[PDB]
Amino acid sequence: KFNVRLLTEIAFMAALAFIISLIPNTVYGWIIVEIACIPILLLSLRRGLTAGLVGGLIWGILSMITGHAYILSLSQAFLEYLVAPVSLGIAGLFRQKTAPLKLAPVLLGTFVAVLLKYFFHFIAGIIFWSQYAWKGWGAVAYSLAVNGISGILTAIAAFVILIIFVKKFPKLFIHSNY
Ligand SMILES: CCCCCCCCCO[C@@H]1O[C@H](CO)[C@@H](O)[C@H](O)[C@H]1O
Ligand SMILES: Cc1ncc(C[n+]2cccc(CCO)c2C)c(N)n1
Repeated sequence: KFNVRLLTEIAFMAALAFIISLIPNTVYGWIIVEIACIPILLLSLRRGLTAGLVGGLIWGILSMITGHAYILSLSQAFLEYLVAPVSLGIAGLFRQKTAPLKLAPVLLGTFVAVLLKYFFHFIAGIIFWSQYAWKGWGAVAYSLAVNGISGILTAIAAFVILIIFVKKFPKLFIHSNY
């Protein structure tokens, strides 16, 4: 967990997440597949909770200071661009330090982290985005559909990519000095 290498990986994955976040990802309206979560999920899985949290923090800051965040208020910004991307760090609780690498924990951490992130967007949807609720939908129903569907699709893409990495590059997930 040597500091320079550790800090470098953190910076690298936050930057990567930011850069991937520049790829168009809209399916319909605010229904998206947030492939940009993946670098942070990988960072968390490999390096653990704290690193993941910090990587998420950095990515969220980047989103906002480069003008790519959609901000409606300070509270909403804090929730959706600090709390939400930080919360991806929870994948770090499912880190595996010892080989052989198992698939299940990678999927569990991913599922839990994407769920938690989209849980905060869901809340945010109720509070701040209800004006956009499709005709005839109430605020909770709209937010669940929107953020529920985005969360699932996002978990799908994370699953696909991370499953390829587990089969191809299992070592991405296991940190070692040496
Ligand atoms: C106005 C506040 C901005 C300054 C406070 C710290 C900025 C957060 C990012 O820090 C570093 O910045 C590099 C370029 O910004 C990133 O590429 C790198 O990943 C990151 O580690
Ligand atoms: C109903 C609804 N619409 C929009 C948003 C905003 N939102 C949703 C998902 C992810 C993100 C972060 C950038 O990908 C944002 C800002 C919402 N929460 N709910």
